[PDB]
Amino acid sequence: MNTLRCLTQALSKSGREAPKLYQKVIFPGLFRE
Amino acid sequence: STRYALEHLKEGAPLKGLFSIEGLQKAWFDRVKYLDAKLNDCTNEAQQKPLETLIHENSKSASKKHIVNYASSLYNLKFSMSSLQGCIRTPPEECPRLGPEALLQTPDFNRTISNEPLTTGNERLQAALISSFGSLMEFRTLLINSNLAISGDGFTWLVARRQLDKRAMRNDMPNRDIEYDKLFILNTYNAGTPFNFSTSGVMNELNNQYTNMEKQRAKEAGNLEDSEMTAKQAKTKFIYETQQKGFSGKEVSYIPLLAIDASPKTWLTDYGVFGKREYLERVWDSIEWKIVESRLPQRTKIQAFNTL
Amino acid sequence: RKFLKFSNDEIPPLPDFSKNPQLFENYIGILSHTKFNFRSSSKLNGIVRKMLRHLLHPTNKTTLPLRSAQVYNDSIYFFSEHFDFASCREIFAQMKAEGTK
Amino acid sequence: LFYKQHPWELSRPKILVENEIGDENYDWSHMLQIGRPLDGESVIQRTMYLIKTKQYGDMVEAYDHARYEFYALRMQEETEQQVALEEAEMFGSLFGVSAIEHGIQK
Amino acid sequence: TLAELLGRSRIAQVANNHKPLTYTGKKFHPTHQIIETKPSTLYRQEWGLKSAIPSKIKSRYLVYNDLDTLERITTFEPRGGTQWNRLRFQEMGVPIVSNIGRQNPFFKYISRPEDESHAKLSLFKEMKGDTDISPAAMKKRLKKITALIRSFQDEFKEWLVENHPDELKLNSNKLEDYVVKFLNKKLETKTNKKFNTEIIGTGGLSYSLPGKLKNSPNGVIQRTVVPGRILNVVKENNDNKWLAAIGGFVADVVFFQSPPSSFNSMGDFIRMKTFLFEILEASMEKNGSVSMHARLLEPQNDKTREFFNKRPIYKPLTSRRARRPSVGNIQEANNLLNIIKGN
Amino acid sequence: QQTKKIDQSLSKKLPKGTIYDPFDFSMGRIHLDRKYQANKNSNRNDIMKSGANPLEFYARPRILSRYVTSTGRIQHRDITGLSAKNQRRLSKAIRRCQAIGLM
Amino acid sequence: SGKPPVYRLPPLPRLKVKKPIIRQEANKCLVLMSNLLQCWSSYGHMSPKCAGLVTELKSCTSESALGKRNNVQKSNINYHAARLYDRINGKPHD
Amino acid sequence: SLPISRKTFYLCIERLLNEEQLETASKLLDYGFQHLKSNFKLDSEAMNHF
Repeated sequence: MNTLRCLTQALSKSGREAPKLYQKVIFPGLFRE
Repeated sequence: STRYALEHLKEGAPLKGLFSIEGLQKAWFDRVKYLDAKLNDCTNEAQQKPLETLIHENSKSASKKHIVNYASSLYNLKFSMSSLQGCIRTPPEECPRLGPEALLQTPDFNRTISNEPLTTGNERLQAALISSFGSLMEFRTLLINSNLAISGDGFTWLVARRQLDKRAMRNDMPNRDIEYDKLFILNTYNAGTPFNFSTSGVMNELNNQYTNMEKQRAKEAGNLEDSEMTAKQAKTKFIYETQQKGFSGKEVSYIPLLAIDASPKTWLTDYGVFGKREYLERVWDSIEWKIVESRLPQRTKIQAFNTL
Repeated sequence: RKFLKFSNDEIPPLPDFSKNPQLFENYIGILSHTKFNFRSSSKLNGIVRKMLRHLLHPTNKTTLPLRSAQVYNDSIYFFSEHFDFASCREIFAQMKAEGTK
Repeated sequence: LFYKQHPWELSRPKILVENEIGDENYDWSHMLQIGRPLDGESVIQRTMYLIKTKQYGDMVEAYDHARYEFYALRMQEETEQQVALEEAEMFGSLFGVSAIEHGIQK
Repeated sequence: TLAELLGRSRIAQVANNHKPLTYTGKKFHPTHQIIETKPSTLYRQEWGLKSAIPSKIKSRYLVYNDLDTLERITTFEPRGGTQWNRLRFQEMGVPIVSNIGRQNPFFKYISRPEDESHAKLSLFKEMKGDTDISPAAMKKRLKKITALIRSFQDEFKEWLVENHPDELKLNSNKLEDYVVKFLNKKLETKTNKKFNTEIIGTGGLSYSLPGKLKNSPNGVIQRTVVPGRILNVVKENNDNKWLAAIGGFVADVVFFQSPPSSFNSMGDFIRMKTFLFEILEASMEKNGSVSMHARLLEPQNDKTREFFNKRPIYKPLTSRRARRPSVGNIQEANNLLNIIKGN
Repeated sequence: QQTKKIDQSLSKKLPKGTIYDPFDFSMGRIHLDRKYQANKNSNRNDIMKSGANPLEFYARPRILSRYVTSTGRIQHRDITGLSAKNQRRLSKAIRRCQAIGLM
Repeated sequence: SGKPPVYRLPPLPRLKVKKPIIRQEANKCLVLMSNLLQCWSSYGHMSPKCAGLVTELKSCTSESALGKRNNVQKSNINYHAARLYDRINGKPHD
Repeated sequence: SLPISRKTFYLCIERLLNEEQLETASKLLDYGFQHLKSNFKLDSEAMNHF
């Protein structure tokens, strides 16, 4: 029951710090020729 | 001179705090008269064509280079002198001449500002300037420093970068033609032209032709290519292209928005030699920002104000 | 990096690597996470395991350093997915042995 | 304080051999003085001129004013350097060696 | 008289310094003042210091700490190349952009009056100036501050009771906010303008404005290409970038979607060869370091179209359409609670 | 080609952002830094030289174990770098801990 | 204890290194002998694969076993110390 | 106050269907489909759960 309180206060004291990620679609058929 | 007159300036009159009667004469009217005389003396039968069109159509040819010389000088002087209107300060004829202490005198661009466009109401221009150079103090200091640094006859320009859209040069596209990306400051010397789209690659093409002809000489003499012949030339070509590789589509061009003259002929008459700084400061105070805000083209709405 | 969920066809042909090696990494990377429904060659008795092991076995004839860490990472991912702790252990061991950090 | 606010100013060489130290006539109303370079000593002397002639109060005000003049002068100098180089290269001056390639050679 | 002259002497202009001449740790900016001599004085072993530098020093530059020492020698080093690093940086001619930090230091502004940002933390920092020893140094500084604030006790009392007795009788946090504001202005009072040692601006590395263009006979320059070297054949572990030596500065180098086969050929000896780099940006860090980003230039002329390759630098965050809605659970949680109820 | 892999013993890994000079690449730099290899990380991170009383740690075998050898002997002051007072208090605390039995 | 203390010697009759150690160069001929014998141990006596190493040792010990001698190297620290001791010892003024 | 994810959503529906609220589960799936367009939702394992 205390897990919710503890994680909420951890969120309060910890910054979000959204990261940067790089992704795009890839298909196996690119190298069939 | 009729084809190159302007409302602000008149014959036998001084400008407000900037030029005397003699100063204005010897700076603008004598120059324009001489330029017109020599330009018409040279082979310019198509005089009815605009100066910009003449420059663009005729270039990249030493045989027809004096035409470009004179036309570019005339256009440069025209644009540089157009923005001037006058200032509050005392006329030079009554203002005392400066001496050697001018050099030791310390500039105040780091602590002061004047003649802001926002006062005249060009918030668009103000936003562009702030986003480009950070602050009006940055902008003013850069302009004055660059123009005072340039020694020989030349000009300093406020250019706007225009990124050519991917096309095969299809004209007549209204409401999307003049779209700029960012504002920059450039220097031109003698007859330099701040457009860059009829200028980029000249030395690269000269080098390509030179290496081709050297290859013909080698083949007809029965010679063999060397390590440098195959590597140094390739590296020079690669660096040339990469340096002049602004964008895939016709690279990037520059739209003029303002120009300031650094030729000694413009300011030595009424400011001596020590007074170049004072002449530049009065020029700054004597800019009518309405002209530049009118000349400022739209921003690149595509993808930028789209933000998608 | 984003990959495909699975395929319903035969293994793609192996391209040449002597002149153009950089496709080996991509090929193995996609294959490791590709699940084939046609030949069912991704299982313990399938051909995918032997196909990759015959290339990872001698480490090429002479061009041993042609490989990188991602190939081992993906191989361990594959063995993990197919529940081979022994296999993953051996890949980690030989990967560390080769000296790559 | 100045040299631990601007460490790279140490990288600008300074000559320590004197020359007629009794033949200096400096009016420190302006930092530019004939016969001496534009160093941190200029900032210091400007600051003490301001304090001595009582145009400012505590020392930090005078030091701030002097450093803000110093920045402008340095800006002018560097812009002049770059513009002169670009002029020479425009008009056909040729350079055998540049700093980067000298470093590459070493 | 004589002391007055000595104050202005050139020897006195060099700031006191005793930092190590031989130093192995990370170096981010110069640590000593370069002292040079003209050829005429070098021929006669005169540098301007107390002692005559020995003859075998054939260089016109040096650095030093002490004029004389108990060992009857001058602690100097026939060195000085940070001048060359600065000149090479000037050649590269990439102005330093003031990322995050606004209001370029070299310029005066009127924005400081707009000072409303958690001033209590800054004041706490300023009080804890003697950060060396917690039980002793910060303790005694805290005691000094405590004596000062005990002295200033009474004025705050009257000022608060006169201004906002409502906050007193409602016992609200506006009281502590007012304490912060009161002590803030008391710190704006005299004996508080203070001297700051923190690295302001480029630190003298370069005095450049962003926005001016470089003009070349082949047209206005669009990209700066300079030589460099590759230090590590493999990118930094856990990172997707390499390190390159460019004009005296180590720069973070990105790759054009493919490391050249020269890397695989040369292995750990890649430092031998020189490559071409394009400087994307140059920025600063609080420690005084200069962080510059570069991109390697491999000539693709007469090469393949780099097909069968992935995209390494590509944002998947091009979803401002998705950003338009809240997506903060503030209303989605309401909808989901309605679902829980059954709708 | 020739041998293609080398260890880290004699190849200087320049940190990012650090300014460098050509001499840094020479074999001399490696000798110089191995000669002047001083552990200033310990100087920064040592609790004892921070100012805290060593005797205050007598119930912290984990902290005290960082100032003893593998066998349990106490390093001399030339190694520990502590002041005379700090060294005496630290040894006093260690020997006590041994007596109580926590260490 | 900001930094390690500095220890001073008393007035000394002379500053002298008794036996100076020199960075002696390794000798490839003995290296060859060692590696050949190690190869024999590793892959059996008279290893066919290391016939090349046998030939290298043959060549390097055809003449005088040690090899060849160009110069014998020893340090000059004793000279430099004798020259600089009085200057650097920091004794009180006489 | 953290955004919903595809894995979080399959988690919650898997938890819900233990109690077998057919109509509520159908409404939840429909709402997840109509909203959260950017999120790569609507995975076949969600159907597999049903």
